[PDB]
Amino acid sequence: SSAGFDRHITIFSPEGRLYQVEYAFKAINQGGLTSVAVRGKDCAVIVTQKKVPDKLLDSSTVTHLFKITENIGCVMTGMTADSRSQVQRARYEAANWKYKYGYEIPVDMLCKRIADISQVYTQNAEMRPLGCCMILIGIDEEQGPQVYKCDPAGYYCGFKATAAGVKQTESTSFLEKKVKKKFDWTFEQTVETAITCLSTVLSIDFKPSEIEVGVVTVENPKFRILTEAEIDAHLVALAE
Amino acid sequence: SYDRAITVFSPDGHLFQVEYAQEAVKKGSTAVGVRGRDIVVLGVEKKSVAKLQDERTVRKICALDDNVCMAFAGLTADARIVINRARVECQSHRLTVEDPVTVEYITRYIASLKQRYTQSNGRRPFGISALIVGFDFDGTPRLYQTDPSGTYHAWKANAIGRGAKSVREFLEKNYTDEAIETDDLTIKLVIKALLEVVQSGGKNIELAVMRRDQSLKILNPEEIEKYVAEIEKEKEENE
Amino acid sequence: LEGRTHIFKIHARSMSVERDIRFELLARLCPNSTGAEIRSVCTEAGMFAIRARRKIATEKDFLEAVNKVIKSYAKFSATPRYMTYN
Amino acid sequence: SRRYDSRTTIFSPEGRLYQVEYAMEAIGHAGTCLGILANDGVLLAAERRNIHKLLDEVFFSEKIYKLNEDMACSVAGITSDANVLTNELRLIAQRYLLQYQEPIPCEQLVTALCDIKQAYTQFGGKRPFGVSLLYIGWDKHYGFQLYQSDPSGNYGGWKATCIGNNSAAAVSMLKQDYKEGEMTLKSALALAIKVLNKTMDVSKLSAEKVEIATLTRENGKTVIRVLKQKEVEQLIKKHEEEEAKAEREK
Amino acid sequence: YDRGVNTFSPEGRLFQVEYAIEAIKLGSTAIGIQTSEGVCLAVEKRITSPLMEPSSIEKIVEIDAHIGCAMSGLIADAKTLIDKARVETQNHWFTYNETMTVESVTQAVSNLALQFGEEDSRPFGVALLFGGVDEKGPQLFHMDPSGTFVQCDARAIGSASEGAQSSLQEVYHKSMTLKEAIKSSLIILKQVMEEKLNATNIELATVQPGQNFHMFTKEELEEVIKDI
Amino acid sequence: RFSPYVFNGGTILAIAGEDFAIVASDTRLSEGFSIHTRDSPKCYKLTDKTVIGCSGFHGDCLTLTKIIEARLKMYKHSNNKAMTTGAIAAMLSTILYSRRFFPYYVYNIIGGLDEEGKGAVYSFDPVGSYQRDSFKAGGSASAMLQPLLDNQVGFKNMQNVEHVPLSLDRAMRLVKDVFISAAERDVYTGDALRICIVTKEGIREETVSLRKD
Amino acid sequence: ERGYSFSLTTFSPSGKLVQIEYALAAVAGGAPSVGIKAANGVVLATEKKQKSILYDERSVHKVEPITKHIGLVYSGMGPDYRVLVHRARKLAQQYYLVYQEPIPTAQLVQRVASVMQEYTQSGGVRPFGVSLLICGWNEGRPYLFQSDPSGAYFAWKATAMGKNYVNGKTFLEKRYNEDLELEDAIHTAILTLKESFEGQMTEDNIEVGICNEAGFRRLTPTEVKDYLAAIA
Amino acid sequence: TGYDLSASTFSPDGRVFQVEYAMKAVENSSTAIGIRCKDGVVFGVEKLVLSKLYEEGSNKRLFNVDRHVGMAVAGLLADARSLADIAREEASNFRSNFGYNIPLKHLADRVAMYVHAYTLYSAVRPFGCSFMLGSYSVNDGAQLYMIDPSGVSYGYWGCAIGKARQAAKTEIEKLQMKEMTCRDIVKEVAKIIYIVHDEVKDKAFELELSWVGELTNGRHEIVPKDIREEAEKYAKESLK
Amino acid sequence: NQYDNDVTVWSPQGRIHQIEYAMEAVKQGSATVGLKSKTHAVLVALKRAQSELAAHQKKILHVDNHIGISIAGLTADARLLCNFMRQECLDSRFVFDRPLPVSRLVSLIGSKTQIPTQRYGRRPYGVGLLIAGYDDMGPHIFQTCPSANYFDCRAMSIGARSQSARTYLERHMSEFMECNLNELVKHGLRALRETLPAEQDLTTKNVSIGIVGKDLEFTIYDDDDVSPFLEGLEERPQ
Repeated sequence: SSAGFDRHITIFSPEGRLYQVEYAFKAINQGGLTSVAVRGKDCAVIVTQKKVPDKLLDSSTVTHLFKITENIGCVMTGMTADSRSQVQRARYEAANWKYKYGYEIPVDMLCKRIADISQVYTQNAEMRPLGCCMILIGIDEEQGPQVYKCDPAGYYCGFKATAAGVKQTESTSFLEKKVKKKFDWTFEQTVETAITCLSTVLSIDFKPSEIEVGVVTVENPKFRILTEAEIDAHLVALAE
Repeated sequence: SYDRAITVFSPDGHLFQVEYAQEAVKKGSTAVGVRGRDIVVLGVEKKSVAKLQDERTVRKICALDDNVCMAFAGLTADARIVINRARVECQSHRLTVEDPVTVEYITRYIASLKQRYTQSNGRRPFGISALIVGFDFDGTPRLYQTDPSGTYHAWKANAIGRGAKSVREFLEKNYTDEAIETDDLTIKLVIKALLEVVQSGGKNIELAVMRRDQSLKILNPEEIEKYVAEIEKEKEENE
Repeated sequence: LEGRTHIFKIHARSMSVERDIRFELLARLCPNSTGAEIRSVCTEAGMFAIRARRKIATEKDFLEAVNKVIKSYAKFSATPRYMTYN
Repeated sequence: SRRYDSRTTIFSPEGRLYQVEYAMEAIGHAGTCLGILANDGVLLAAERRNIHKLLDEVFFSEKIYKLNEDMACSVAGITSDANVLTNELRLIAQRYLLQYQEPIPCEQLVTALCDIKQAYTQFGGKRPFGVSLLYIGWDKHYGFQLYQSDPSGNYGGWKATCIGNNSAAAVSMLKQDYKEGEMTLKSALALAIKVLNKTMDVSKLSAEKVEIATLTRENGKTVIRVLKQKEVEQLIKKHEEEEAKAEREK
Repeated sequence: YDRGVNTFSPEGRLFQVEYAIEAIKLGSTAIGIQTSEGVCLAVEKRITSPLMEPSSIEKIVEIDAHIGCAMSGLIADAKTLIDKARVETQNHWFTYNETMTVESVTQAVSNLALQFGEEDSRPFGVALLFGGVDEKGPQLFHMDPSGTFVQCDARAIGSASEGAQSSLQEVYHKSMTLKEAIKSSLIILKQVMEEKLNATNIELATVQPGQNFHMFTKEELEEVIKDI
Repeated sequence: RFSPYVFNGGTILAIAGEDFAIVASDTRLSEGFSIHTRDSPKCYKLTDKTVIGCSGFHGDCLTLTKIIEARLKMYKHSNNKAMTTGAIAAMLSTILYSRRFFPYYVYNIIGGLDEEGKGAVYSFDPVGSYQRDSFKAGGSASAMLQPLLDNQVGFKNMQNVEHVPLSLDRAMRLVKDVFISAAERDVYTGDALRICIVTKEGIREETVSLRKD
Repeated sequence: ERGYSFSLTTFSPSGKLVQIEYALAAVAGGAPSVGIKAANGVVLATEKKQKSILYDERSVHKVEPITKHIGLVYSGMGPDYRVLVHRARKLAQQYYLVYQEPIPTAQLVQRVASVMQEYTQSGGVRPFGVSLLICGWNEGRPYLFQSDPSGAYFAWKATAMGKNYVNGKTFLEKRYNEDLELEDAIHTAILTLKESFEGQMTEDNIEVGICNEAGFRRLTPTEVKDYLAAIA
Repeated sequence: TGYDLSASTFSPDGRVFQVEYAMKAVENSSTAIGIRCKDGVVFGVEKLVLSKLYEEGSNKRLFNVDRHVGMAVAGLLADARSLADIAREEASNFRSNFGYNIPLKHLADRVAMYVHAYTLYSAVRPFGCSFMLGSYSVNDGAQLYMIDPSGVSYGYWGCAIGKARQAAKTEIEKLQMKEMTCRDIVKEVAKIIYIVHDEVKDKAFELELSWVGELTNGRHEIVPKDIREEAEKYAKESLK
Repeated sequence: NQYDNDVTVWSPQGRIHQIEYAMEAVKQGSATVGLKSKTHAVLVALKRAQSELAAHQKKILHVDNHIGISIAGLTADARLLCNFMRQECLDSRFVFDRPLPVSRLVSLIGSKTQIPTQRYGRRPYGVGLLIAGYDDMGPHIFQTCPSANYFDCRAMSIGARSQSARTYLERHMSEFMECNLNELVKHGLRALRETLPAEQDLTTKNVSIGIVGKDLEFTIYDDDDVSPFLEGLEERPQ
């Protein structure tokens, strides 16, 4: 099935399977980060946790969440080396978009760029395939809520309930029958299920300082980085 | 461009795929030549023609100038590149220094170009060799050789190709200084050489002759039977 | 460069060395000889000797077949001992 | 980083380029072509690769492509890898027309393509061309010119050519029926028809499974003629019918 | 284990270069001698067949006016270095108006000796013997393929190299004259030549301030042959 | 627009003696009606045995002098010796021809100890042409200088002219006398005069001053 | 970067390209795809089914038309599909600049397969496993074309791609005869969609584009449920 | 075999050992640390002296970028000078386009782009050098950051590198991140580094100091070791 | 030994054997000892050759007025960085018309040798330079290695058994900072002659000497220049 250097580079097997980027699928589990995303009717929620080695860990560098523009923001998983560079590439694509085009970005074409970028790097195996997973939200008129996730395989897909990571198989499988059905989605309802899906694998109910939770609703379209005060207000609101 | 090592120096004293590419010349057809003060001659065999079609375009001897004759061995592709490259050289030496090309100037180009063609990476050496036959200016003759490493050397007579030691051993009769006192003796010398070299004969034999300023001429399969008649009859005359 | 003369003197008392046969003449002509072939190198004189009826051998006899037998057997095989352990 | 390439350019322990052998096998697999003697005309014959009857076949000639108005070429090998050389040589013959405003003698044109065909061989360890193609046409000097391309760089041109392992059995038939002028275009039609009858294993020698083309010299037309299937049907039917009259020796 | 062709050795040094240093041992034999009257030299043409033309094979070339050179092993690559260095000798005459010094041929050749690299191409197996006479008198110089330069009163290359220098160490002295250097060297030359001595076997290369060039001329070498 | 060619002043006088050489240049740097610096010697020593003069644009002479001395260490680290006077003149000509498209406006005179110790005087032009002369006078004061140098030094324009070589100090006091009468018109020649005395042992420098009014 | 660009995919001892054989294996293991050229226009169907209920057909599409009058389908991976589509959109302007007119069907297949065959000899990777189906309507007679990784393209009325491409085509050989209409082409498109079904007859499990001589028409799944509900 | 050879080729575990080989190569380096109080950031490095080896003060691992920012490196010394010089001249680009101090958080992004890109390409390799980045300003504040051969941009209030690392930074938690005054924390960390990083193995060693903060008014230089001799003025009595 | 393939691949211990193999050729060079006092510096090297009549190749060669150097490693690459060193000497001699402090210049040599260590197909350069230099702050003695790690020292050595010189140096070299030029020279051969095998000289033409200072310009000293250095001492006790 392997001829020469095939095992170490990217070509197609007898079945046409890639050997290198399937290692990139297990390249996400470094650090044990789990990011879940629940997009409601008028809102979209992101939830992620962190690991703290000791008290010297800085609270300013805690945030793993990234913000594309004032309207739209991102969340990354896997090795942080590929995530910080791929986010800076999203900064370059968004700044060049507003420059030459001069209007709002659908966030769909940004995910088209990153999907082709990670694919072009998957093409030639002499540069690192960049197996980091790209997850965003979106805000656009007349389309309601927008959430898009650019996978390292080179394609972009995202919807109301979508997530990627190590333990997302369990949680999202529960979110299959849990989300719909008929269930209507408010602000505190989408954030609640964002906690319950974390309570499926973990159920630690730890203080809000550990989670990194973004949320964006459409009243003022600008996304805001959350403060632990309002999450603590939602933590006592989810305890019955 | 394209970076890679063509061949590397082995402690055995020579490269691998270059000096072993001499076998590509060694497996080629038999080719010889004889310089002369009156007429210069050469020869080639193993044409492998179908005899039912037109073989005139597979001819193994071309001319940069009417006074310059190109005799090569090995595969045809690298030979055609040697043709066109030497055509650029003979034409550049036609533009500059209008008089025709000297043999030392064309051998230096062909040999050293192939050498610098073996030097830079991403360039595979030619699998061919060649030997020049013609007449130098002011009536002097010429013959030289070419090497895969691009070294040129002048012999008294040209014996190369398949069975180079066999034809050179047959040159024992060619070592005579009386050869050739006349053009008929020169063609009779090539007749005895072509009969001995190598598998032959009667069809695949291909040659030509040039005398002084007169342009080279390729005889039809008519006088070739006449030279083969008197050469085969000479064995009956030697009894 | 030297010990080949002893590998050519392993044939010293062999045969009867013709008075004009010279070691250094052949010893300087054979790089990377090991001992194997160059023992038969002096031996392949007796090969063509018996074949050509030659009563004893002259150094010119085998060195004709030596430059052959080195090249003829170095055409396909250089026996890259340096490569074996590298 | 030097161990990744397979050294297709670099010489081989066999004393010759090793990839050229597998190149001659690439053209020597499924490729079926031939040539006919040229007397006041010439024709071409090949094998249609398509066994599916639902296909449209709206492209007219399948395996034969027209490089010039008065000169075309047969091709055998990978389709698109040959199609790259079709437009390439078409542009080389076009830049010659862009130069002299006059057609191109095939001699220097074939040697030019041979200098292009050696590009993948002589540098970079590139994959050599897996396509070997024929040549037909007419010139002011030698009249009808029928040439042949080789992967080794030679132009093997003959007025009767062979392409493919199955067509290698026709060479004995080519020299058995061999004549010169003598042969009419019609005689070459029955000659190539019996070539396919001996070589091609198709029962009854179906006319729609093999490609046939012709050429004529007209003033100043010199038309390269693509033929309808009507005359080929009756040709091969009249051919094996003449063979039914050729078995009367018993 | 072929790695990069540029890889070092654990001993160590460049793999491919040292392999070509051993390749020098199969070249022709040439011995230069430094003498106050002039720098002489000679080489064996190594006739490969009685058909060989004598003037076609020369192992000694002339770089500058008074500067000579010799070749070893592979030829055409060195022959390119010959005329390419001559361009630098003419560019030396451009600004400096005079002949290039024999010691500066080291900087004109050995500096560019091996520039080879995979990107932006392969080393050489030829060692050069630099003869000449500069403003300070006769100078005999020698360089290796790797570019390392050393000044030698007598230097031998090719096959007889180790054997010729080992034998010539005794016969050489500071008082050696020109004619004595020529006739005492051909004793070693006739020992290191396989073929019987003739006019086509060996050629002489000499450089003198008052007699030149010279080089050397034929039919005089035969007069030295009868003086064997 | 901006004119890169402008004359900053300066004057060159070089006399080649038998075993010596006498080079002189004015220290006055004058462009237009303003005097920039009263000491600006245009004669610098490339080596201990050679002193070159400078004229025309200022920065071009300083750049050219530093480039010549920059190549001296290259030849020094190459052949383990300094450059000969004739080699400096030819190399300078090749440097001046490299700019032949858009060259400097400069006039130089090279002088010092040659192989035999004689003085050297070379006539230079921006295009890099030159030859060996006995005496040359640069600058704008060359009007009446050259005819008088053809008289005393050149030995011409004389009735029944005997020819005798000139001593060391005779040409010295001659240079002091000629620049007094040559400063009556040209405004570039005046103030302090830099004198360079080239001898077999070494090269010496002195200064002679004129009224500043 | 490196910039090797060597040809490393080479000839097998049989003369073929083993890597392209792996490419056609990726096409053979591809999603079921079919299209039908009959009479007025061409119909495209194939299949798209999400890995779970979390995805919808309203945003991401497996079928994106190359032009308003020219649609396209394919088999294999989507990321490389949108790559060659991106090059197809760019190449469409290189044509339109000189012509200032729309483009014939086969005119795309010529230059796309040339770049694809160039990408074989070129270094890096190859055409991969994406086998594109090009269709369109020009000169009154529409067309349906398909190429392979090696660049070999053929013309026909209808074909099956992906998995079970031989079985579905043998079913289309008996069903399709003479000529068919757009409604009949969609009808037997439901038949070849019911071959590997899975998701036939349901609007959200398939997407139906249709080419016409008036230009290509891409209908939402709503019209897919209109014609087929009620299927056949 | 040999999945770890090329940096652009993954391994069955989902990473590249070239980064891992460079990680533990930094572990052989001596002490490289940093700590930031409210008033500044303290730096120190322990020099290992094999024999003499040479004069005092030569080729110290403590380097400098701008007046407000400096380098404390680890691992290979030459490539440390390399990335030090690259970040050294990089501040001149921000100083040329703008003219004020370069933010250290986004200055580490440049080194993140350099180190990550060198892990991307197969031709080049990853650098086996890590280092510490710290600074303080009146308009900025105290920011300490840590970059390793993997190209991770992150920071702590204090951190350690070398053989003794986690054991060296453990007791550092006694020193507060804010309330402490880094002027006195000089000798406070000096007692830790003197006791930790056991010198019984190699008896010959040396200690360097540096600082940056408000007392020097945003100036990064070496707080004098020859003045007050604060290093061993205390720590000699700390181990007994 | 597939982990030693290229400089790109790191050893299982996180090292590169290519640099280690280049350190071998540095140690295979001749024994040479540079040194400096508080005022003036002296550097001594060893000339060798192939055969008897072959002239001993010179090691110490002039670079800048205040810069003397030793050498070892490949002479072709030595002259490559030697002419490149001349390009560095003309930098400040042209722009600033004054020489270059050697500390920042050797750091640029480190960045010059950094690129051949990183990219594929590029090799390090064996360098035996012992660099003496003078800015206004006094002498500098810098060792050179393919790893481009330089030590500013009062003395050091590179070559065969060059550590035995340092063992004889330390207690003596602490008092060698006080001494003036003359004895500071023969302290160099008080190293070399111990690093040389005890069965042979230590001749006139096999030794290289040079002296440089803040107010003194560097010059190559050999042959007759070694006359005061050889006399005045005694042979080593057997």
